[PDB]
Amino acid sequence: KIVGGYTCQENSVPYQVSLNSGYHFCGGSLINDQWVVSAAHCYKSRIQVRLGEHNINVLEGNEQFVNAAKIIKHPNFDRKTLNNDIMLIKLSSPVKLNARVATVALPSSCAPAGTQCLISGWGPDLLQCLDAPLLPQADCEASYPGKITDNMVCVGFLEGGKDSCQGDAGGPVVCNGELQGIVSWGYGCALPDNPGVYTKVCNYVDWIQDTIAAN
Amino acid sequence: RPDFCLEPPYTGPCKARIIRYFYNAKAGLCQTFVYGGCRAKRNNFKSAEDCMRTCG
Ligand SMILES: [Ca+2]
Repeated sequence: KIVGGYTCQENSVPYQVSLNSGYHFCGGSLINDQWVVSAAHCYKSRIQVRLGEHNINVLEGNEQFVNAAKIIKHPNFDRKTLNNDIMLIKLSSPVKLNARVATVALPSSCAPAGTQCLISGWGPDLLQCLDAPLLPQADCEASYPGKITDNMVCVGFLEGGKDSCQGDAGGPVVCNGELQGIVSWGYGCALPDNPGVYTKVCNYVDWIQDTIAAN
Repeated sequence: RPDFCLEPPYTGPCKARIIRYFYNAKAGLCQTFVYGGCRAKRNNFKSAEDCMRTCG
């Protein structure tokens, strides 16, 4: 699970979703009543989206289960370097937004290093949360020599201890109410000098809006 | 038996949670492991039949 994290207060992360194809394999974010944003390495031909979840193993009553109608990965996704690790999912029908199911805002601009963010995901299986800062690009590049592109950002602590892990990919990194990152990759989890690397969403706002409008 | 069949399972850097199969030499059969979603090595199968056929 998210290491060094804490259990999120019940339904305190209403934009968080679970990607299911028989079992939970990735996370995602609801950016509007019919579209979800996640990571491209979370791609599967058939995906069921589960919203309003807290305990992923029990039917609590506020969950909405919707099948994905369209899965669109970034045209420039690279499965080896992981550059442009972003994917859009259109739901079968619009979901009902409430206190347990809501949307998150796309970034107004790129958040600066030092900005405190909230990472969430599942890895009872309850939603886990983590407070961590966006790290400076130079600290990111130094942790992963020659592997960081301008579309990636590092979030966490260079001393390890706190990090996102397997089961969290596609999940949100929200800073000041705006989605600024998507859980993507890293070397190990919570390993010192190897903080999680995330997709820099501010670099895709236009692609995201263009794609949604056209589909 | 191919050498990639003796290598330990490789989760990878990605953080997806995908269940795959790998040949466990120590045990003598194919078992499941959590695959991260990218950079899969060869001892990584989508099923036990393929794993057993290939490395068995
Ligand atoms: Ca539930």
